[PDB]
Amino acid sequence: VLTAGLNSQQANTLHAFLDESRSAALSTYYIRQVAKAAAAIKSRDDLY
Amino acid sequence: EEIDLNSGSTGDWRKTILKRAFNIDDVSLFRLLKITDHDNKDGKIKNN
Repeated sequence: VLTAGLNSQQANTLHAFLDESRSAALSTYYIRQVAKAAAAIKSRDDLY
Repeated sequence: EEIDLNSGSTGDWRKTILKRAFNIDDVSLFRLLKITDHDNKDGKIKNN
């Protein structure tokens, strides 16, 4: 109900900011819980 | 599916999309309904 009050400019600022904030959490959850132990994935640059 | 369009109903996700597609709040969405349908007793409409 707050996203529905945005215009076209502030929505594209919102959805671009959420994708940058999801990726900091989806990557760090991948390394700790999802990534295999054989591939020594330690940081997000090792995830790239 | 019913969509509750009263001025003071925190409805489902379908009312939110009507606010995002039309760029209005709950209050102007109830008045948009009365411009459209004077014969509507409640706020609920069909999803036609």
